[PDB]
Amino acid sequence: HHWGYGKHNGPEHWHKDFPIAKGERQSPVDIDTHTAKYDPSLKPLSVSYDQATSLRILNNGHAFNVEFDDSQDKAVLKGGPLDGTYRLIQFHFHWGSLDGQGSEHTVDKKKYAAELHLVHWNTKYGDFGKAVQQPDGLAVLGIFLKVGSAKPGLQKVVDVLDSIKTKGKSADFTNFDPRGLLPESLDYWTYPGSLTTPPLLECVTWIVLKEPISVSSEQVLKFRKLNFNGEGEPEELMVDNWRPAQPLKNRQIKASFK
Ligand SMILES: [Zn+2]
Repeated sequence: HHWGYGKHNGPEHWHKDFPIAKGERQSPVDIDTHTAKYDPSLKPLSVSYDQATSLRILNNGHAFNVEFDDSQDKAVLKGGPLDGTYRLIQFHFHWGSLDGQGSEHTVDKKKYAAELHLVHWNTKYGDFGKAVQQPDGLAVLGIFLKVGSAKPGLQKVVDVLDSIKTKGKSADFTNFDPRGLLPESLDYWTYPGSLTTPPLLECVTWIVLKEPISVSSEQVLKFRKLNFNGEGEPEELMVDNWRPAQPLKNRQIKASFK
């Protein structure tokens, strides 16, 4: 009876195994754009993905992760609210059963069809495993998806999903360029928070881009053909794998722009 997104194992249950679920710095949150203070001391965000090397894509039973070879200094996030340099290890998405929901963060209560999370670890902690033991171990770039025009650079991901339909399936996934998932502007909001899945550790500097990317209805429909279950188990579509907004608890949200 492991955690999931269903009625009996979903977000409202997670606190029993992971009491930090009711902690002081839980994610996601609703971003009240009217209360985010423009911090003119925030430096330009630097997203440097030109040497990124993807390895594999995996259905982990909750989402699918595109994992990177992070053994060298190759795909780094720095600047903005961050001290030091953070290295890309994986990205994944959260999405809905319908276009009207799916994002974890919300913007003045608005939900997007999906949300991309590019997960980076603070290089001063040596690797991901030790970084998640630190309150500033991770920096996650969050990007909203809306349904409209297709995102051409997403199509390579969409096309491999049929090979990882069920929990535990993985495939080789090399030479994927995550620059093709980024919107024009790097305007963002930033706040301190957590992983949005168990173990819900409070190690994340969140950097949520204001500008969504557009994906096609057909692209997100293919996400919704994935399965939460393993092969040879009853089929449960992987949809609505998002945690809802959590209490802000007097954290503050900063803005990179006016
Ligand atoms: Zn996520």
